[PDB]
Amino acid sequence: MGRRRSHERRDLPPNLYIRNNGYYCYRDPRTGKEFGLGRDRRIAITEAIQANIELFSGHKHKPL
DNA sequence: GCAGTCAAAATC
DNA sequence: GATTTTGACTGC
Repeated sequence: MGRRRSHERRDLPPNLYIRNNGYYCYRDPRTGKEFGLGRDRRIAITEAIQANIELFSGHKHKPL
């Protein structure tokens, strides 16, 4: 794709990126657009991580 | 200089 | 069309 991995995304969860103004944002998988989360790193990241838990509700596939 | 959203490019 | 992460843009 255009951007696979970045330095800021190294500390961010999936569906969450940081802008140039130090503001984080959550991208929706329905359209790819997003909204401002928070200017804190552990805050915006923690928020996107929770949503990822629900988004990951489906994963168990007969693991061993 | 913050606050909040959509486009850019490249892939499958 | 989907995705994935960064860039640009507007308003005060």
